[PDB]
Amino acid sequence: ARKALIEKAKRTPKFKVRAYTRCVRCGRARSVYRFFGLCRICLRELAHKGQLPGVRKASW
Amino acid sequence: GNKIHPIGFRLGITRDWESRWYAGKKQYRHLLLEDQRIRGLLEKELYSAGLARVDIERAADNVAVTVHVAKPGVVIGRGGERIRVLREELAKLTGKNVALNVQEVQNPNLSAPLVAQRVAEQIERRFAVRRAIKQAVQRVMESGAKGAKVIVSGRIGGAEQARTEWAAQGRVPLHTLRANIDYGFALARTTYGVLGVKAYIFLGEV
Amino acid sequence: IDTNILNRIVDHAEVTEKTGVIEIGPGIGALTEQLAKRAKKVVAFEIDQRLLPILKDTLSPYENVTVIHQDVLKADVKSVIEEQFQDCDEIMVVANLPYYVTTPIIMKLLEEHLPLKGIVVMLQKEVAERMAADPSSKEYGSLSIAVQFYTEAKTVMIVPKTVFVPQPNVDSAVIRLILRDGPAVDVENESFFFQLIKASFAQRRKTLLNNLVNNLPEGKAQKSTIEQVLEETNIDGKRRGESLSIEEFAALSNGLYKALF
Amino acid sequence: ERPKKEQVRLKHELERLQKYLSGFRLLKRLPDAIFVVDPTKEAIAVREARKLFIPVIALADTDSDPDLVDYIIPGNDDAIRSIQLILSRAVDLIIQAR
RNA sequence: UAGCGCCGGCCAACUCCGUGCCAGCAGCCGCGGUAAUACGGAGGGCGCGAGCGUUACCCGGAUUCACUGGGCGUAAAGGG
RNA sequence: UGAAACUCAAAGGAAUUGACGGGGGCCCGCACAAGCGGUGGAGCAUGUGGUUUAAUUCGAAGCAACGCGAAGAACCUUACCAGGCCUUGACAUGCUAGGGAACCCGGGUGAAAGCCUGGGGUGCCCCGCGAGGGGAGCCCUAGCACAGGUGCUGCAUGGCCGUCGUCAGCUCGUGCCGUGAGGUGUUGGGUUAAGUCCCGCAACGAGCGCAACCCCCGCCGUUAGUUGCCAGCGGUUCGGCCGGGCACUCUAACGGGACUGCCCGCGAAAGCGGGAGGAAGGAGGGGACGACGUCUGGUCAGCAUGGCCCUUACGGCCUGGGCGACACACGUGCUACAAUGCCCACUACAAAGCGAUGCCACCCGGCAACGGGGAGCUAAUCGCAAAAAGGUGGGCCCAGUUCGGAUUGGGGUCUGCAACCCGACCCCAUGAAGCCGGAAUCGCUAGUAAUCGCGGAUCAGCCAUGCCGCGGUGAAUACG
Ligand SMILES: [Zn+2]
Repeated sequence: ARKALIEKAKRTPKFKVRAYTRCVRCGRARSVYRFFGLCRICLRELAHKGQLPGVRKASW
Repeated sequence: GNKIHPIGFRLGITRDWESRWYAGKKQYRHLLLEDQRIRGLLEKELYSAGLARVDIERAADNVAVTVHVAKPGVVIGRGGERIRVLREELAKLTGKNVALNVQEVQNPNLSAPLVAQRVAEQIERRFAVRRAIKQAVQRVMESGAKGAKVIVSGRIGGAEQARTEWAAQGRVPLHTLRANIDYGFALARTTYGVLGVKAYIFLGEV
Repeated sequence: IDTNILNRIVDHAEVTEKTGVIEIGPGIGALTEQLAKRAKKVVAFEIDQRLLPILKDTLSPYENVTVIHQDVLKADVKSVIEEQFQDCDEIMVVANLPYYVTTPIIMKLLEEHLPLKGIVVMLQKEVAERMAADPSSKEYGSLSIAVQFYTEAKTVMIVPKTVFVPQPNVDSAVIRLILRDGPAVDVENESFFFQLIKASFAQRRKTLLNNLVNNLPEGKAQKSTIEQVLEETNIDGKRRGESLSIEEFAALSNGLYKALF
Repeated sequence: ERPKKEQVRLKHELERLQKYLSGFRLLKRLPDAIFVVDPTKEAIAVREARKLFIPVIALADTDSDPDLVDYIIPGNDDAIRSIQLILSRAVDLIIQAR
């Protein structure tokens, strides 16, 4: 999650299968969700904050 | 321990989402990124005026930003100059003819974020933590607010070992859904590190 | 903190949304907070670095209060009134003052010819008596003459020692000084007017002649002129010195200097 | 407006409060005197009355302490008949003398 | 001609520099290992003043030999 | 009978709060017991300890680390190693010493990064006369600030998480008791999942807790009938396929309903054992929910941040390797050791999900994975999608076997710029140990265990037997 790596993951890397996703909030490259583009930790924080529309605590 | 977010616990009922809009899977993440950028900019700029809440809604390629501020004059500025330049900045950020709105929070002692940021500001000014917390809880308790609670994290008064302070008064039932508990977080950056301030306020029931 | 008594002082000042208020040495901001809720604009002069964070924090919920970090003496008050009070009719000064800077801080404001309406302050009871003194009450002196020549004075009440949590050594009193419409008495020779006023009370228990001739080398040379002018102005250096009214001093400051000016 | 269950809880609370605090509801302020059937069974009550300089009237019996009671009626505390007689006479006197 | 003691609590009189369990202070409780009102020096203050402190000794505080004026079940104290 | 010299600033008595006992008593919980399945034996998958290594990047360490961070290591990820290169640098705001402000094409060098570079520049931007000229348009290399760091301390911290523990406790106001610390409330009997209630009692209440409010499932109503449903009606080419209707199922909003509510008996009371009614009866089943605090618990490698350190390298880019090694040991799993079984055909019955670079119906070719055509679908419309165990028919006959399914040889497909290190899925060859596993040990009380399939996140593809959900068939025992 170095600044350099963050910036490097935003250029067309000469090949199709080199580009990978990073957390748009913290540059995490481990557990990003494609639907949101946020890592699990950032997802949880924003979900709790109520800043994610339509997302709530699941219970069944 | 490990209490969960008192707002996230009540997103369905007694509270509401800060962002209210719809987007399909194709164009969800982009709107969220724009939204986060807007929030960042607003927090950065309007901090002086005492921001407490930012609401974003979308109808059709439009943005209706509502800012809840203790002091609306600062935001508006003289002859509506500052509000206009802020609108210009936001519109330049994203070409979506944004429609900024300003509301004044009634009785600014009854908003938990305001209380939290005030306590953090006090801590930054090398105040006495315990006394400040007691006074803050007292002021919240004065103007209704059936329950009040303030927590300051640790590293008190440039000490070596961290410790929690916690002054509270009244009913703060974190276990009840129909509580209408207003919550606020703040971060106080001092020369000996960072401190966390949390404020809970309890405004009746149902 | 002195509770509702603060709200009392402002009550004796009668400020509203019409008025702008100048605060001198606010301190914590006990009086400033009370003034803020009742005044359209509040301005403050604070020069102590240690009390600044506390004062700022106390003023956090408010917006119509401005604090300028500069000593009153050095700063031009006229300009501050010009900007800060562009949109208010009545301009008033409410303050509580440190013991050393009590009179000179008043004198600076009075000398500057500010558009101030009234100065309602808390001072020493002794100083309050001296400022507002009837003739031959042993309180009559340079202070009384000067103030009443500039501004009409009125002591409201006496604040007892048994108010402040740290009990002081001397009691306090609240006074009002309303700026008169123009000089009280017509005399062009303001400087020598004040010279005469201060010289006449050089020795309180002495006579006018003693307090006149002893002062000033020319005066100590030309004795007879003083006497003949005094008799010209229908005054004599025998009565006491402390029994004279302001207009009498006006007549003397006209005549005596008219002899040599 | 409430979950029935909540109404049931409130009703139980009301029932308990009604059971214990009935009659006592008429005291808007501290009483003027006090009337005790048995001063020994009612040691706490007598002591509380003493502490607040309130006159004490008792229907004391053999196993009682006559010193703690100002106005004492030496009689039976059992024997339902005696309770009825004394209380009836007292209440009649109160009602008549109003 | 104006000195002498003191300024942590007893006990009236507070800050800045030097040292860092060292040098030292000390009537008792105790202060001294880097933010010392307790050590050393300054500024300031307090008490007395041709004097002010220290040591020694006696009475007091000591109802701590109790006649005024104490106690003995478990605190020292009922005899095998 | 009975000293003193010397030392110390205490030595003591009663009682209070807590800690601890290997002091005792009471209660609870798959803790033991009664059962059903496993683990430890074997093969393989994966994570650790060790060892080799150029590096085998790090953090995690009893329960509460060990299918953990990692919901996706062939390059990228990547933080480690070996080489090949750059120094205001990928990225930020500036400062101002000549381009001159600007974009595009192209060659040598070549493992690539980078380096050296030549030609059309894109020039105007106002328009001083204008014939170069003032710059807000834009970019190269030269000036200083500075970028930066997965470099180090979780024993400087914030945030968030784990655990005791969803255990039932942790406190306060006023009153009363005690000279005082303090106590009572909160202790005693009974009962409960529970300081949950009841009685007694100098307490009477409240706050954080338990409970309830919230969600799903179980029943019945109004609202509404498409892309869903089909009792009668008319159609039928046999398909709710058609006209038709929203009765029924269903879909999703608002409601009702269960509260010891009503009768019998016991009990002082809370309640207790039965009985109606009811879809459901004593908390109906499940979830979300985690008090004061404990563990110097965990994370400076998600992020923020105090402090220390490097700034021609501990920063930055690229190529190749490693994280996948291997005499061994430990953990969590998967597949079996067979006849209540194995293989082969025919035939059924679900729920919850996902999809416009995608899902792929249908056709053809290939034995096969797949390839080529190709509709339909932003989807209660189309598709993935055959559900599997099951039921019927046939074979197999106790044999390391038509049980197993490792390892090896060859051929073929797709993803990808590239499958050697190290991808998956195929087709033909061989057929490994393994005949129910010692001491010990783990889970589970009901739609549960056991067993059987399906979907999803991550993701070009996948080393997933993992994780999070969905349903199908459905035991036993709980004396204590
Ligand atoms: Zn993130």
